[PDB]
Amino acid sequence: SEAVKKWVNKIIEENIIAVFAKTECPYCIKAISILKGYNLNSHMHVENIEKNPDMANIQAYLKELTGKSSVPRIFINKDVVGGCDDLVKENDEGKLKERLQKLGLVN
Repeated sequence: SEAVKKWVNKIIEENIIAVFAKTECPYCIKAISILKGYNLNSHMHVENIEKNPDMANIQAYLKELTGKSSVPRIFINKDVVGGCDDLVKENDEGKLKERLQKLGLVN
């Protein structure tokens, strides 16, 4: 499906911080909260891909893009961050703040 791929791409392209999530997903909630803590709300989009008729197609495309089909799946300026554990590693080791600084998102 070119349609599914185009839709996912539009989400990743239009929004500097793009998070694909699902309903009642503790690590999605954790990842999103960490990102919102950097006041990134204005440049964040969260898509619940479980509430979508094409969830499997979306997860498969996310796996083609990132290596995993699980949510959360996180992109920053089209770069793959990965899941919540990846985000926590980057955050703890200073990499996340580095990304955000290069994007003018944090001073």
